[PDB]
Amino acid sequence: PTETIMHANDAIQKTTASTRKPRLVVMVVGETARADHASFNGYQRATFPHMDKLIGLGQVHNFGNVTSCGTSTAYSVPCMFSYLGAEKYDVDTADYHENVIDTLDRLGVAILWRDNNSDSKGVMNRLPAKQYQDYKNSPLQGGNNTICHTNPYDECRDVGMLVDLDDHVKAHANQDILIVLHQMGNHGPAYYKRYDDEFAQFLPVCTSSELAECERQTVINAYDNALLATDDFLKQTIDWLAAQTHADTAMLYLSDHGESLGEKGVYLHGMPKAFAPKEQLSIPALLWLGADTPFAVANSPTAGFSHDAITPTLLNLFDVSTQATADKTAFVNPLD
Ligand SMILES: [Zn+2]
Repeated sequence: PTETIMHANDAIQKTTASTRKPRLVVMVVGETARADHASFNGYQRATFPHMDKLIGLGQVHNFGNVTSCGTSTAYSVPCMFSYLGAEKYDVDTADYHENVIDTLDRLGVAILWRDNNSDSKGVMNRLPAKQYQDYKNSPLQGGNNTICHTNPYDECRDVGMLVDLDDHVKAHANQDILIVLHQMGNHGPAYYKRYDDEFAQFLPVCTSSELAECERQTVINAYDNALLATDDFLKQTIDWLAAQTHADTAMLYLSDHGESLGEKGVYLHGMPKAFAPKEQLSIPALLWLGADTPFAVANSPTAGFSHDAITPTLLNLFDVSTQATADKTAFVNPLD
């Protein structure tokens, strides 16, 4: 209790940014997006038009139906960055452990967490305050997001987290960089507020929080429109990374959990993972790698990928060697 449980005391970077090309990784933490409403997973609608074309051109890898560790934000987000797998993870004691962010920051990787969701759910607690930035509010309301007044709800948009991101990179031009963007995404129940008018293409839309009152299709339409906005956001995120040429880049996207959309009377999420509908545990996962990338996409295990692959992935992306993630399954193979 009075001091933290360590996992990566043996963590060593095999190569550092002073002996090789620096690495710049953006980790997008999604929200409520589920795998089967992704067009690149066989969904009848084109919910991810930009990603669909990048996948069909071989720019982005799709990891299929990935399993989340849990069915809520408060549960999953700490576990996504944990050294403990979903089966040994305890949400009530997550703060007692060092996480992969702690490790990376300790080894000298420049961490920046921008949040248009809620907060980092404890993950960022040991790091200096300035490394966590609130993007849920405009500055007047004490935030940092300059893209809020684009809609009648004055809700801050995810694309606002991409503004002035160059300044952080220029500040740490000599070292490895990890930027976590915590997305508002498909947060319900008011899906119709999650996207600007630009993406209101699936009509008509349920413009109410009473999801069980609306006809199911109108709720789905809103949900799918919010996916469109996320797809666009990921596209602009990839475009930004592609503009960074003096570094090896990577964009990793995973939703924190899926969503029930009226299946057998179940709405929203948060159902206990033991008997939760599989929709709440089914999430999309995408990887984008920059030009002349040193990294390789890992083979898919027969059981499929899960949230447990994130921490070994982030470590492999920064050449970190530790017995906390020796033989574990990652999205990206470990480099020599
Ligand atoms: Zn969530």
